[PDB]
Amino acid sequence: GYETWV
Amino acid sequence: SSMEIRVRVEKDPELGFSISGGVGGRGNPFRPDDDGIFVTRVQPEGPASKLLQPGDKIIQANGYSFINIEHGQAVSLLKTFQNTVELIIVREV
Repeated sequence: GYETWV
Repeated sequence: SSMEIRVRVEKDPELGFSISGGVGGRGNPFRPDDDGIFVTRVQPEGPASKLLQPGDKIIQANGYSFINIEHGQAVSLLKTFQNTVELIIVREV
């Protein structure tokens, strides 16, 4: 993915 | 100009920020010619709100290098630590 929340 | 900064983010319940980039991550919104991992958004109420900002480049997390790391590997590592993540970031100061 481009942007991934952690 | 650029500095390596250490911050420690407490999970509450996660880190409260998003990342883009990595080897095979299709780039990032800041330094398109850089394969690195970049903080992209920060939750304003969250555990990273006083510590990280969009554009920060993560180069180490709990001792693990994030130089030349894949997007998915970077995500999985950050997610698998249970309690706290000590980050070394590069920031334009």
